[PDB]
Amino acid sequence: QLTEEQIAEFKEAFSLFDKDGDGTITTKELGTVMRSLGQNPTEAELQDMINEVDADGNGTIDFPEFLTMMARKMKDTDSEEEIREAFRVFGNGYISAAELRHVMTNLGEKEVDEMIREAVNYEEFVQMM
Amino acid sequence: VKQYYFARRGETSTHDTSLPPPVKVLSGRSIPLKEIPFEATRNELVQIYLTSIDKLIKSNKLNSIPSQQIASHYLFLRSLANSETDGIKKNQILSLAKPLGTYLASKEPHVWKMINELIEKSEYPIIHYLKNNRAHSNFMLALIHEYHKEPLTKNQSAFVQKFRDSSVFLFPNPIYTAWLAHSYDEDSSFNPMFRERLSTNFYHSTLTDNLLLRTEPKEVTLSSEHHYKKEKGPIDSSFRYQMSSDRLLRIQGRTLLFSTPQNDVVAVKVQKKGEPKSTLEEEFEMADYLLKHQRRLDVHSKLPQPLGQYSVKKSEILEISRGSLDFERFKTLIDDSKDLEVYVYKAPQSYFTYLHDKNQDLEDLTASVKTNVHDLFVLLREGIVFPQLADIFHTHFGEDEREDKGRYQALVQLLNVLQFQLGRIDKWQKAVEYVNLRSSGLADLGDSLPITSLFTSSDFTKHYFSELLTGGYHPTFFDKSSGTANSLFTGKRRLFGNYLYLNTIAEYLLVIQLTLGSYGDKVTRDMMDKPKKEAVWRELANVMFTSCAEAIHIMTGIPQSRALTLLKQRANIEKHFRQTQFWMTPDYSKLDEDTLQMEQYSIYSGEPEYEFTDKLVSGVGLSVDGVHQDLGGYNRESPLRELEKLLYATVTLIEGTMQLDKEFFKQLEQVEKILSGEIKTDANSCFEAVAQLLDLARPGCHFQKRLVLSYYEEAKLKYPSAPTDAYDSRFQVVARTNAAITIQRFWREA
Amino acid sequence: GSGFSLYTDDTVKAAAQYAYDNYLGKPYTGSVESAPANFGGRMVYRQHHGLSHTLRTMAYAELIVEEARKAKLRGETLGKFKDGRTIADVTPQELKKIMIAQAFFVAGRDDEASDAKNYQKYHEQSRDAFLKYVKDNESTLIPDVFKDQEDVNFYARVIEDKSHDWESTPAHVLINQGHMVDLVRVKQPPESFLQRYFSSMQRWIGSQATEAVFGIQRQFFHATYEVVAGFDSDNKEPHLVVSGLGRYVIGEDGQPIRYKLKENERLMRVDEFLKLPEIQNTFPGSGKHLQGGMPGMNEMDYWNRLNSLNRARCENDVDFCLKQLQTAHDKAKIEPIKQAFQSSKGKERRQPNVDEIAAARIIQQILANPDCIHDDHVLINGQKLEQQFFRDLLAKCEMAVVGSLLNDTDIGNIDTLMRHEKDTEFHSTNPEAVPVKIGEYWINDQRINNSSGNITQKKHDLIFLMQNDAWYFSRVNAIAQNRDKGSTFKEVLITTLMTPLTSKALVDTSQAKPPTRLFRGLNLSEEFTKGLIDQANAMIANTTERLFTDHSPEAFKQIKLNDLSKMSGRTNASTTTEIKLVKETWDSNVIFEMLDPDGLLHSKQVGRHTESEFSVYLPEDVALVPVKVTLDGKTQKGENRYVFTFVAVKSPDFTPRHESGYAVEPFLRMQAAKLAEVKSSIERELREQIQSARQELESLQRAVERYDALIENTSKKITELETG
Ligand SMILES: Nc1ncnc2c1ncn2[C@@H]1O[C@H](COP(=O)(O)OP(=O)(O)OP(=O)(O)O)[C@@H](O)[C@H]1O
Ligand SMILES: Nc1ncnc2c1ncn2[C@@H]1O[C@H](COP(=O)(O)O)[C@@H](O)[C@H]1O
Ligand SMILES: [Ca+2]
Ligand SMILES: [Mg+2]
Ligand SMILES: [Mg+2]
Repeated sequence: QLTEEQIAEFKEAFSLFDKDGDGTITTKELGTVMRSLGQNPTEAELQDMINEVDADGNGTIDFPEFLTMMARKMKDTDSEEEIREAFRVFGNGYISAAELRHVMTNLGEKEVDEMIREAVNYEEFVQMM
Repeated sequence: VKQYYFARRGETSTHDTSLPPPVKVLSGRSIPLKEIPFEATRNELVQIYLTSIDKLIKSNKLNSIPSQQIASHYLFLRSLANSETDGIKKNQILSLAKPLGTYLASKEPHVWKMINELIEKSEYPIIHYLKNNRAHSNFMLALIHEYHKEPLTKNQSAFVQKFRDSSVFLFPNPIYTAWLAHSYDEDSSFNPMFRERLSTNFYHSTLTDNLLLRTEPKEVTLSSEHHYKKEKGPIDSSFRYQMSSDRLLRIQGRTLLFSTPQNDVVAVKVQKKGEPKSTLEEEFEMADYLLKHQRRLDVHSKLPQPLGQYSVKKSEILEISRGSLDFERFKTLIDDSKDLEVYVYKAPQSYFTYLHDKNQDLEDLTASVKTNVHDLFVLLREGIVFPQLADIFHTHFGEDEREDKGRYQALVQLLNVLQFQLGRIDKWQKAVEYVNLRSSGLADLGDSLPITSLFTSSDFTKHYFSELLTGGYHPTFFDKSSGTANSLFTGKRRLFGNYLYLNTIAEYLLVIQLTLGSYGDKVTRDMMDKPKKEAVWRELANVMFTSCAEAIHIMTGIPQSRALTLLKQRANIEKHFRQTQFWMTPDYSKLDEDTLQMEQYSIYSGEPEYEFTDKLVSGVGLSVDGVHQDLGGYNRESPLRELEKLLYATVTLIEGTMQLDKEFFKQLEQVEKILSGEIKTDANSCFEAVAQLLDLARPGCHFQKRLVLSYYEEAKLKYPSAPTDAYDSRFQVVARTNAAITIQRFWREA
Repeated sequence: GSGFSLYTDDTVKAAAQYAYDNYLGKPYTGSVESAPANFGGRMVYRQHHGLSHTLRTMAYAELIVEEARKAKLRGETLGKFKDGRTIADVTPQELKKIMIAQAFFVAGRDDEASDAKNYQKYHEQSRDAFLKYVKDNESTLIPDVFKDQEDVNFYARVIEDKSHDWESTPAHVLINQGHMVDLVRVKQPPESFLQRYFSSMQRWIGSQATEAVFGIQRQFFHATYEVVAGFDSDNKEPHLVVSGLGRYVIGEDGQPIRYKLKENERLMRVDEFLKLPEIQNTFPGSGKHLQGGMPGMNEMDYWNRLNSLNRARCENDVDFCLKQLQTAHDKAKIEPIKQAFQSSKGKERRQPNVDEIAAARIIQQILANPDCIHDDHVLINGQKLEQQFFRDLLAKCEMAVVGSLLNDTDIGNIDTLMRHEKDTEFHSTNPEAVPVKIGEYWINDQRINNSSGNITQKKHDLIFLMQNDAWYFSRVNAIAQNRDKGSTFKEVLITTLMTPLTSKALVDTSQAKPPTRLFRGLNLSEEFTKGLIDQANAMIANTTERLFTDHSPEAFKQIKLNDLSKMSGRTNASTTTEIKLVKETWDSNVIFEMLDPDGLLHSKQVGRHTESEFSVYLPEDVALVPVKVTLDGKTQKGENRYVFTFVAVKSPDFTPRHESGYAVEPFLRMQAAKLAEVKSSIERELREQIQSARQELESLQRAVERYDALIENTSKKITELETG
């Protein structure tokens, strides 16, 4: 089960990298799609993935197949260290709350009431889950 | 279970293969028609502009001209230098721009500060500087006229005569495409309308024309398994439906509807007067193909199940259908031959209710409209076109000798020479009376064409679009020094398929609009509460905008919500609501002149009103035959201005998004080659390439910017001992947006 | 003229919208007669200093500037500032800045209080609001509309109005006088305030311009659903001195002294005040009256009109109010022109004239007998007709009615005449253009396109030939307008024959109704263009709306002495309803824009060849009176493009005064010679009776073997056609 926004982003990226517009993407464009989506596969992992899921004699990937691929890849790279880096982007460990409203209202995907009531040590909020 | 299409998109050298010869035949003279090259003329004019800039600098009187013009010139010079790849030309452009920067820094500190702020954000700061009404000022042409002391050639004169409302029409391909894509942004206040006390100039179609003249010819290849490619055997079966008049539900057109114990309907479609058996065979085969590939194509409509195609005795048909109240009229339609061919299928009852039927509620109408739109555009992506969804006519007067044959053209300004806006729709309600859009979904699937019939000479395109395929002629185009008529329009002979593709998309959307208008007109006719009528029409306008957003999403893959936002930037839903409610109901026919003008004032706010020197027939309104209402006065333009703006915005968004993606990948290939050592250049050139790639990203799209940021990080790693203070704010903003997305996703998850 | 206007400019509209959304469209934050009002069920929060008031003040500023420009263009001397500049020198950019400032003048008000402390507080708040708005949008104003922040500060200081300085610069004068004059409607004594404001404004523009401003103000009030107060010179109310309040009193003897509650003295009245020599010699309103309210309706209808949902719409919708003001301004531009001339009876071409029936018959015989044409003359059964006869026919006959006198037999005989002629015609413009033969061209065209020979196809082909083939219509138009240089007699004859035929074909084959706006393109040199602009400015400068004085005779004299419609008539001019076509095909440096709201031009559509193109033959009773001249960009060559806007006005005052008999005397000579010939062959009283009458058409009509009888029957029929 993937979030609706994640599905929309995946569909847009897949459509963008489908050059001939036949609904499938070849194996030489999967790496770029993964880099764009955030996951940077290694050469060994990329080669294994290509030879595993795209060795049916066609060499093309349809969108449901791509979604299964992406869910499988994300199943093993959901470590919280990524969220730690995201919070570290904005070394005190205490991040101004006045910046959080600004960012959450004028950046990214536009509920902020709960953000302000939760109130900020980013690591502590991460442990709050 | 695999989902994909049997059609592929590529590019060819030219669509001009077996077209009619480019000749105009007058009383007794043959006038050859010639193309005016677009890119070469534009480049010549840009070079002339550069020489004029040099003349301005030499005249050293910069203190006499407005600082706004100097800022425009400087920003365009910087953006053009960034676009240019040759070292010599880039250096020349930068040296030519240096004096203006010096003067601005010395004498206009605040304008210089603003210019630097713009420079730090983009490699093409001119496109962001022109995200508002400043685009209505053509500074390039003004300078060219001021400092070019010799006449322009005929080609240059024609280009100036066509593209003169803005200087963006002289931008090179990447810059123009980026500006067009970004003009739909939320922060953009640009709208292609220049208003003065004298007159108002709507030039939305000029943006699409200038875009299309920059595109390569397109081709669609249909796979060997496609419906129009593979061969199929005859209709092998011995099915023979038993017609019993004791269970004849009704007669619809030339079709007999019988009931079944399963609550479905059996439809017997009898041969038409002039049609051959091949038509019914094609309908049968298309039904089988769609029913078989439903899962692959993800079509949501309820397709009919065909049962047989054979011949029956006419006397039997007359005997079965004797008791029907419409038997007399049904008799005329069927063929008068002794023997009749028939096509039998099974469908649900909703397959025979039209999408404009008043008995539906708004929710059911919304669901059916969504289904029909999705099916139409997915089948378009698959290579199938339905030119006969509805029977829409611009006019019937002298239709035989008209080039268009009276068929309504959605993008009329693009397919003809010297046509400036959409015209009247004759008997608009009767056009969609028997529309092939049904409550269940699509219908009448046998009347379809392959998409390749739009990119090549064929019965359809030759019959309806001969002017586009032949070339444009006007006496002012005739050059006596060569004996030929030269025009930019004739060049379209190389790309007419690209125009016809967008024309088909716009025609689908127009049919949807007419069906929604018919529903609204029928439903609110007997209502008395004005707020209820307004609510109905407002919901219908929302449905129309959502349908256009769905078309954009299916064609380009943009998320539907973002597509709706982009459409709403350019087209106003409130004005569309008002105009559709006003002009598609008979109420306006029962007003005197004062009240009519006063209402029109609110219908078209901030724009000229609709004028017509016609006589309104009470109870109907505008009508040439006097009984059936039209949309627009005789020989005038259609009063639905917002609809034209919406259609042009939709097609422009689709085409511009494809072109911007093409430019983005063109630049990405160069970036990748540079970053792997294939091309040898210093750090500054690499960072310039990556910054350009960043500027070539979709508006509102983040994963493209994430990819560009990753490439920037890799390049910076490749050049650790280099300065990057210039390219730091933009990538820092991108990184911050990425972090904000990560935090928002994590939070909303929990 | 320029593109910029209050009613179409977008930055001014954005400023007004911001002001309304933030300040004017909000409830008052105090209690001094500050209760929101109800109009047609909608709430108007500020009905005295709301959106309508600000828009009207901005309109007043623009109107004052335009009237000052006209007054300067009339040769009057205007008041000067500390430098030599006058009000007429204000440029469009300065006007834009002034109007953007004016949009925020009353934004800072909190109540209707009129004390000095509240005045200063409110103006300070308005200044702060203007500065905040400019700062918020400085990304698109500070470089573009305002030179820099210093200019913004100057305009903010104007808005603040700390020192009561109302004459230092044009901005001060315009803003303050617009705001003040907007209140003529409410002030209880109307005559005193009107005199004060008229005197205050007259020193900057003049008496005529002030009258025009105050006459258009009433139309602006009517368009915005505001009450219009009447002016009564014979008012018995005590006179009020607007400066302060000090009323005037008369001594015991009776003369003014040069509250007092004096024992044997009473306050001077308004009527007495307006009679003073120092006032009546400078105020045109002395001894004159203005009827209040809306004319043509009773008090109940007026009260209903003022209390309506439209008042709320004007007070709450920026675009609606702007459109109302724009329509009022256009109507006020057009009205004085119609006021200055007599009233036309109808909208139809007049019946055929005696001088034109003979011309139609002469054309008919010429067409029917092509052999009658010689090298350079026409020897028609006795009479030699030369180039000048046909030139006078072109210059003195309304060829539309002459064509109305023709029948399809002439359309048929076109082929016979063209077969006879097979001569050559020359381009009037661009002489080096490879001349062509006309008879061969017509014969070939008819043989390839119209083999059946139907009359309708012939009419369509003739219209097409007129609409295209520069080599034909250039010469035909040049001859028709008497601009031709080096024209052969054959060309003149062909022109005079084809003009009425082309008119008849257009009338017969046309089906659309006449559009209300048409455009024509002309290619002209710079010197001729400057002359035309001077003529048009002379037209425009003298056309003003009246308040008290009647200035119609001056406008009539200037228009009659300077008419510019001469270069539009006498020919089948081609026009189009779309200016884009003109700018796209010909790119003419001069463009004439004709407005025909009444349908006086009898425009006929030209068949598809072109669906937006029409043909106009200007009636002799219709004059094109310019209303504005605009500089609109440059053509593709880089030359300035000028657009002249005309309004078609019909009146007998524009009927040309020609001398009759120019075409009839040769006619009666024709029948006289024919009768003399037949009777000489015969050799009885009829011959001497008809001959004795020489070149006197009325006397001739008083006066008037089988072949001879046929001859007299033909002559008779000719005479009864002439009399009818
Ligand atoms: N639903 C209908 N009800 C009544 N008359 C109809 C209907 N559909 C068509 N007609 C009439 O019958 C004529 C012949 O029908 P037509 O050829 O348009 O059928 P069709 O569009 O192929 O059928 P369908 O849409 O049901 O598959 C039409 O021109 C019209 O006059
Ligand atoms: N086939 C067409 N479809 C839609 N509008 C048209 C078509 N042909 C012309 N128009 C427009 O209709 C108006 C009248 O043109 P015409 O019908 O060609 O006389 C103009 O605004 C044309 O641009
Ligand atoms: Ca693919
Ligand atoms: Mg059908
Ligand atoms: Mg059909």
